[PDB]
Amino acid sequence: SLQVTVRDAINQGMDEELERDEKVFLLGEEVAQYDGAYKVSRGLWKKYGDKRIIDTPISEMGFAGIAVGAAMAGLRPICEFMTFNFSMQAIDQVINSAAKTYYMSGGLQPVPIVFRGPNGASAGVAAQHSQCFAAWYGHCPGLKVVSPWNSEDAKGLIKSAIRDNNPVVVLENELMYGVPFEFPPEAQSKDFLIPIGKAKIERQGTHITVVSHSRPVGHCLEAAAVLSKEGVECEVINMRTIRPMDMETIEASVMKTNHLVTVEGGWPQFGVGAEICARIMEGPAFNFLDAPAVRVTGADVPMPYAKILEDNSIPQVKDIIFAIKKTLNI
Amino acid sequence: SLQVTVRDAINQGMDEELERDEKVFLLGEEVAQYDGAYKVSRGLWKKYGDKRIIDTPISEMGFAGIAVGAAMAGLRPICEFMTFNFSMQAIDQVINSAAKTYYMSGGLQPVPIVFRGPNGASAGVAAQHSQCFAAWYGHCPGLKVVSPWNSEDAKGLIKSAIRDNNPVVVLENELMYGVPFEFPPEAQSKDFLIPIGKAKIERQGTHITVVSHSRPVGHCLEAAAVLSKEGVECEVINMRTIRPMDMETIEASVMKTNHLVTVEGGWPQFGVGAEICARIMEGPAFNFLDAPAVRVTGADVPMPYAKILEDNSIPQVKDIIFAIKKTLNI
Amino acid sequence: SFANDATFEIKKCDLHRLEEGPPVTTVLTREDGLKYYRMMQTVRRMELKADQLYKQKIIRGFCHLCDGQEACCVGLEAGINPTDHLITAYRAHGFTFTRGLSVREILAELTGRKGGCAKGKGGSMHMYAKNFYGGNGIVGAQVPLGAGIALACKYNGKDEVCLTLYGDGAANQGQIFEAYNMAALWKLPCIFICENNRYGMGTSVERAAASTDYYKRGDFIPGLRVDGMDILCVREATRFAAAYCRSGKGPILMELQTYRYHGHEMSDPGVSYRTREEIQEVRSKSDPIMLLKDRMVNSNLASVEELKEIDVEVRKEIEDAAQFATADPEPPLEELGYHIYSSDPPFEVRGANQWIKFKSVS
Amino acid sequence: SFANDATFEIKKCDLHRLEEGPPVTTVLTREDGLKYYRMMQTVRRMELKADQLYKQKIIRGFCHLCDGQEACCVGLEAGINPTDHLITAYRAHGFTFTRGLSVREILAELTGRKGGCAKGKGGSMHMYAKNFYGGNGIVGAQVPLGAGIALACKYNGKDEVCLTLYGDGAANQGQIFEAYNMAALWKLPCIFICENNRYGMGTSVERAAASTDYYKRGDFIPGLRVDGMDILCVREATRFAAAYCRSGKGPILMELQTYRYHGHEMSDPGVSYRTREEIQEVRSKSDPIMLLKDRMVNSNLASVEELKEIDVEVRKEIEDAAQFATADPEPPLEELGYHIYSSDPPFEVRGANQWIKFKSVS
Ligand SMILES: Cc1ncc(C[n+]2csc(CCOP(=O)(O)OP(=O)(O)O)c2C)c(N)n1
Ligand SMILES: Cc1ncc(C[n+]2csc(CCOP(=O)(O)OP(=O)(O)O)c2C)c(N)n1
Ligand SMILES: [K+]
Ligand SMILES: [K+]
Ligand SMILES: [Mg+2]
Ligand SMILES: [Mg+2]
Repeated sequence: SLQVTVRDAINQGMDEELERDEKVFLLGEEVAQYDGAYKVSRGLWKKYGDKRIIDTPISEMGFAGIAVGAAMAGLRPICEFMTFNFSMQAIDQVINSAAKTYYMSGGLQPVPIVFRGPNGASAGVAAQHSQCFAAWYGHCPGLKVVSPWNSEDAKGLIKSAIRDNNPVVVLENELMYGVPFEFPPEAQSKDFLIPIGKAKIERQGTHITVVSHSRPVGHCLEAAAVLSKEGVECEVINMRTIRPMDMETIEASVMKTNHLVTVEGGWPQFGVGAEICARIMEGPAFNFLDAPAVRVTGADVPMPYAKILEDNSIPQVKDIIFAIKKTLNI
Repeated sequence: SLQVTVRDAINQGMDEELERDEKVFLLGEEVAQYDGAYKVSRGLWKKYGDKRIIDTPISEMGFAGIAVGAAMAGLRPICEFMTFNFSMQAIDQVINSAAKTYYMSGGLQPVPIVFRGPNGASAGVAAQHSQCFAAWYGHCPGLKVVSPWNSEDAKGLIKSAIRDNNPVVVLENELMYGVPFEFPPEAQSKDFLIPIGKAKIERQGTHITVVSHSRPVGHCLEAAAVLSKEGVECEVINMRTIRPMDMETIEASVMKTNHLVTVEGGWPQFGVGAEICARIMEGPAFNFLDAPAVRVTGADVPMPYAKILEDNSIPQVKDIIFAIKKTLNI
Repeated sequence: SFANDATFEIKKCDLHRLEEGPPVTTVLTREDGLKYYRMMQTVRRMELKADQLYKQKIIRGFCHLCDGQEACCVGLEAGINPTDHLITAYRAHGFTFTRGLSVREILAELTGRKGGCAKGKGGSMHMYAKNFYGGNGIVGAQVPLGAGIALACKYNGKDEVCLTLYGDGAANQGQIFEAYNMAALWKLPCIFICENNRYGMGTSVERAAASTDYYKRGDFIPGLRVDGMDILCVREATRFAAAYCRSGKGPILMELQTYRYHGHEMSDPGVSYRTREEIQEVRSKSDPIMLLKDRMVNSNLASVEELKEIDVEVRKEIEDAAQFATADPEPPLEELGYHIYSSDPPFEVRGANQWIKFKSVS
Repeated sequence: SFANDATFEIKKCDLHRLEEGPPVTTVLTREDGLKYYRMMQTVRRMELKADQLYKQKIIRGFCHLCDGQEACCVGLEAGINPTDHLITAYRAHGFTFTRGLSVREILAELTGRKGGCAKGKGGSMHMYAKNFYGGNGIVGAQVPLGAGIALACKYNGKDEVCLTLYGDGAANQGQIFEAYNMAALWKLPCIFICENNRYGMGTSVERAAASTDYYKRGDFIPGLRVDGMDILCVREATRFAAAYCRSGKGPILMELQTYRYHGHEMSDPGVSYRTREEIQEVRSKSDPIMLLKDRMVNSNLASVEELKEIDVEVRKEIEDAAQFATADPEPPLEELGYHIYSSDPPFEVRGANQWIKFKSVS
């Protein structure tokens, strides 16, 4: 019905939840008067004021901890990390203070909080600013982890994230913020919600299952477009949730295609693809495989600066196509 | 002959490296006058003094960064984290300041540093004190990660760790500290070294390959002894190194046994076993696998306190045997 | 026969950036005196019992005792409302009780039984109650949390405040300073409290902190140093601090000078870094229960036999709770996965291998 | 005709826990003045060139410019020895040059070429040189590192010191306070330096810090506030702090009050949180190069014609360097995996898929 960028979709989601529940509030570095480091929170401070949209000092462990305490007390904070690379300084509060508390308290202390911000590779930001944290967070019990790709994913997941009464990590993508998508009236509604824990088939297919999350989803669709011209039909699956991942949807797809390729932007060892592949081998879909499942990931090095090096440190469409052809043996 | 505990083996290793090079020094909470939180550094302060064995305040991010700086300046620090659960507060210094620097600097600035301490589950320490970080650290390029099981492992790996000129994470185990093992003359030598990146076959077998690391290795040997009485011979492999892992040794074994089971104490999703299972499927040993590889891990919940609950949150010998029989259909 | 109340003189607090501090005189009624006495004695006997149960292997893992610091938890409670909030570290058995939990529920949690306040899932370091947020095992982490709870108090506008406690060892944690800055910046009704018992595990304050004046580490945040062995000093300083925050003046730091009779925890005898004589001297001259007793009797607010009767009832209370905690069954294995997430439909959690499944209900 | 030296007055530094501070007068020789002028002007033209290249997309990602702050990197260098050490954050182009690298190696790194000082592997934020440790991208992370470099100086007994720089925004990082404590505890020859250019990205100091007296945040550590727009003032304060540290008195804080002409980085226009009139007022009244130039001409240490000739030589050096930086080839793809580990035999690293292998040599 209309063109909406991922950035604007997230903004709509937050704006709507703030209007709906007075207990919701946003805090982080440059989220208010600066209109957001990547302009995701633009206009919110002007509309809601100092009490609801809070600019913070550069003290990650501290404001993440404050956010968790406010949640324990009954509020529903949205804690933004400029990039998740910086969340490493505050990762103890996310894991030991937020994720484990409901369980440790025997179901007495819930923690309704959301941690969001860009994750993974960007453009020429080098090693300390290009790390993907999907596998790290998805590894921890008591936490829910999502990684939206397009505008619909973004709005639907942030709203659901905010209404959930447990800690939810929303791993966004800086390169996706400015990408426009066709936004249907259903997504425009203030009641639009995407369930956490359910994957989405972005393209129906019969020759091979291609699973991914975040930005790479777009490259998988591009790869599918190219392969389609050669008679190869790819079923592209958008994970949406990292924890708890929707393995049922992936297994059902493999039972039809007999082939699987995983695509992620993060480092290979102990990554997202590793878990999917291990789950496939432990599940009922293993016998439906006609070829071993293979993984497309970022190169196993800290992210280099030079253009040509960075380009070969992140999965390209040609790398996705190459792996798919190896799997189908064509 | 000579029998020595794991705690004693580690102490011997550090003591010998301290004597060998005056630039080597140890720092951490209670490492000096207290003789070590778990007594691993006992006697070292009395022998070397305040300059070589440094007690620090409770400031993880701070002394970890100080250690990294000292290493960049030419010293060879051994940084102790009381438990790795506490390393989360300083994980940014381990990853962004130490692991990635040699690469980012184009090979101009090396970081000869060692990060050690107990990792994983203990006995009744609850959720915030039982986390395993093997998967988290082994995921990062620029780091070397080891996880010793017995006394030989411990001494040989800490010495190799100290002589290496890059950041090395040594994930120890509190429950293993007090366990005694026969210490051969070779290991008694001040020249005893275990190469990082090479696994060790603790038991030869022909029916199935059982890979593990740290404390669980002992449980696998126990499981193998029980199964041996039933006619099943397990080839137990002690990883020793988490990154870079010795997949070659594992593949060679699977090519002989046609079966594989991985055993680990940490959380299942995106864990150590996931990477091993994914590599086996992508490698030359996949065609030799007669049954899918299965994983034995800790339960997918934050660690509970109650004895019966904790007993069922970590892998037991019976769980290893069950998985093995399920794999061999017996 | 007994005086209804009496006036007592209390030590003046050292001040940091404060024009005036709490009064140096306070009135104690016979009713309150008897109440504080029973409370401190209950906490003391509870800790001694926990110590006994630990040696008997009935309690596992960590067990940090607070005997010697009873004037702190009871004094703070006496100076605040049931609707105010409090959070501390792992040496919290006393606070758990003063905040409303029974000795039975506390000991049952320590012995890891189903009747524990946390159903046996948390143990010694993790216990929660109404407006009591633990009970936190990561040194320093509870400070930003406390400032967050203070943020909610201001946000809700009910005039409630939050007491955020941390030890001298924790005082050197970077996140505490990040919390000081934001609390001052936003004038949060947070009372930062440093429990100074002189040692951080095995490291004395002199060896861990360049400056041992904890009440001033906040720098721009005002503070006061209090005698943490005198319950009336603590109560009066607490009323002052609470009133300060309720007036909208922002955060304030309060240093409680106290002492712990036991080692850092059960596995630490506590004599490798300090002498037995030092411990004995403190007990002999500054024990919180002894101090209040002498005040009660010397002022005719109560009789020695009356206080002895309370000791007997308290001892009886602890023995009954201990029997309950030792006989109460462990939680059922079928509930191992319960309470991972709140307000969600039930789901399955994986065990030691893929064939082991636990049900998880909110 | 030219004076060989002249005396100048410099602003007295505000002091924290110090009886006496740096002198309020100093001597500048003609030779030193000529060197400082050329150095600051080289940094200025290099940054302006960097700006131009970025707009042309020749430089990517981050690019934090330090123009306006030249009295800091040159003044700091003028007050230490080449054998001393220094570490800062990401706004490090100036420091990389003052520490010894050529404009050629710096620009080639920014343009991501083989001839870059880091071989095109690090870019704008990660550059290293002899006794210069970056060039660090995580706010505050470099402070503990500097303290560690200082620990090494003491450990090896070399009589060298380490300057550890961080911005006003970074001053609220918890790890900085953890470092203050340990540095004072072990009397490390560490000079903590807060470059205060009034804004943390887009947040003014008044909105980010409860207390804006950065030189006093060290609390127990002494400090001095310095005019960061005056090259001589910075040099004098630096010589004072370095001497203080070499004497074995431990750490000291130095707040340099400066200003950045450009926004936080290339994508920040720099006018949403401050007015254009504020920026220009600072430039016309306090530009570091203008101030030195006026001093040298007035005192007859150099002629306006001589200084102009230096500008011409510098401009050409910059242009010849930019030509090399834009013509120099990118690093070969075959070396993508090089330098992951030091002193190790060669090995293979995985690329985007299992069939892509890169060789890795130390
Ligand atoms: C971040 C972190 N580092 C280290 C530890 C281990 N540890 C637990 S208690 C403790 C001593 C803290 O002393 P203090 O804050 O003075 O409190 P006390 O027990 O004396 O009340 C230490 C080092 C921890 N739990 N968390
Ligand atoms: C831990 C962390 N948090 C946030 C960021 C994002 N960031 C990079 S520079 C910056 C501003 C720092 O300002 P300041 O310390 O004053 O230095 P300046 O650039 O003004 O010299 C911020 C918020 C980061 N790199 N690291
Ligand atoms: K939530
Ligand atoms: K090393
Ligand atoms: Mg203490
Ligand atoms: Mg600044």
